Amino acid sequence: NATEIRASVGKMINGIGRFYIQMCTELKLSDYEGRLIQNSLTIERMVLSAFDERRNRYLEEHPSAGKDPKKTGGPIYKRVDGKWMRELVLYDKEEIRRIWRQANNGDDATAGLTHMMIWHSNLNDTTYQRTRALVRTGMDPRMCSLMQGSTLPRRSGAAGAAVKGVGTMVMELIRMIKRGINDRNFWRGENGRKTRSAYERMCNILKGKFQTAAQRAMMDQVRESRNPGNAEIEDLIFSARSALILRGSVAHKSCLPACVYGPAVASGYDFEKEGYSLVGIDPFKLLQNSQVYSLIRPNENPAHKSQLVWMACHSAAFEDLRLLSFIRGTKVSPRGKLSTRGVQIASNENMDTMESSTLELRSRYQPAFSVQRNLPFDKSTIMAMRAEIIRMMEGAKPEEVSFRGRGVFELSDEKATNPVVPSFDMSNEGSYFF
Amino acid sequence: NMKKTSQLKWALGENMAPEKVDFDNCRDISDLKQYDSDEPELRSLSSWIQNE
Amino acid sequence: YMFESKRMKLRTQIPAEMLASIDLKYFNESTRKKIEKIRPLLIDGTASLS
RNA sequence: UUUGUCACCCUGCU
RNA sequence: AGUAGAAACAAGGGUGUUUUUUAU
Repeated sequence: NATEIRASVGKMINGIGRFYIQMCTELKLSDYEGRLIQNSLTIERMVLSAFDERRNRYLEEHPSAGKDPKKTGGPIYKRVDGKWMRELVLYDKEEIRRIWRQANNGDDATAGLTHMMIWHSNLNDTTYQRTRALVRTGMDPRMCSLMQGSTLPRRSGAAGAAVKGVGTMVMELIRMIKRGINDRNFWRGENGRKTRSAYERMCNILKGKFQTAAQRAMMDQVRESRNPGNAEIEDLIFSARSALILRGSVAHKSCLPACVYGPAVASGYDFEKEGYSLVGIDPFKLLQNSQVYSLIRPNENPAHKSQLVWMACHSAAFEDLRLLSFIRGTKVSPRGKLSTRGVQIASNENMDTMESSTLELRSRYQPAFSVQRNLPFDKSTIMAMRAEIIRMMEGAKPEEVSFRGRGVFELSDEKATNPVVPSFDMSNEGSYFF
Repeated sequence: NMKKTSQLKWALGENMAPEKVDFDNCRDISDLKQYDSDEPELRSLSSWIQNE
Repeated sequence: YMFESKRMKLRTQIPAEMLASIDLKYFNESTRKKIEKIRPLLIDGTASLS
């Protein structure tokens, strides 16, 4: 079972790599581009727009502004002789249909679709701060490191449960019901079937997410509620503070983009023979031994842009620096402390001043030797199963995020023999979002 | 003003009137028929009405 | 008249103009035996009453 | 579920 | 559920706004 699953994963890896390869060859790119993150992301985008039914529908409707219908493309970069040049073409979609095809033995591959799109999604996570979103919903600020799957597509039957952090689900549910207030037909409609279906799966999976016998029943109650409303809302938000105190079973893992699948293939390796472990050492190794190009504007340290790339390409979810900077040879500096504006480039600003650089994608590495960490002693703000959750809050060990995934030991320690006792420098902050 | 909780809407009958849609759409559905217009259920006398 | 579906919670209104063409699988016995006796008089919504 | 993130009015015999 | 009894109520109408964007 698990063996076959790993085999299929490796096969999808191989497929994504081929795909990148073919795309490159056709566009008429060269080695550099094979390791050009920007163009890689452009291609990924393109393919994603491509495999979407709702997308197809809307477009066929009235595409209007934008590239021509049935085809599309992205800002694709290329130095001329001296400076880089940013173009844009609406690649025909049949081409894309056939490229995925050959790349995947004629077998559709949404599994890796989601793998890589998760990738770009968490990357955007390392880069942006959706503070407003929160209150925009009314949730009120929750300084948290979860909600990794907050900005991802709809279809992750499994990946969503894997990465969508309690916060994501809570926020979704808030809007869900919320629209079930602003709107009345959500239930006052034949659509009711689909609607309840959704509410229900969510309930179940989110309640299961955390691990507090107490709230679990509360969530059961919230679900059994029909015609949901505000009370449900207050319930959920507290419980989410309570989650701030309780681990979301949802566990983030690790990502690899086509750019990287691409030379992994163009270089020489058997992916279908050995599936790359998104929670093991294989991807780590491939990356450490992989070249990469990131275009960078002035006033942006290459050590800081590489750090930003690191978290996003390690599924950090704004993880704790107490190990993040360990796990990697160098010191990981806080978000507000880095000179960078993300990875994506806008169209509004100068392009001549684009220094390309090579991305530093490498890493040096409760009875258990690892010591889970919580820093929540703001009972005051917590105050700001009533007594059950209260007491459980009073004197207990909480946790923002548990990166039990990604066994990262000593990179020479390939299957976790010598857990090197961790040395955390308590001087620096623990949360990426501080 | 009482907060609105589950049991209170249940008892007070909130969100329970059927939706108003046209005949052009739900014309091919089953169990679609008139409102009931039957005689009420028959009953016989008791003893408490005189005592009251 | 007003029709209701108990299984999907739908209520709808039909006007008196459809009482010469509508399918008769929607009414109880009294309404059926009234419609099928008034039907030889319906002219554009009205009904001949001499 | 949805291409959505949130708002806005009106009416109580028409 | 309940009102209610030969058919209904458990509210009914319009107005919005929309190709990936770096952060608090």
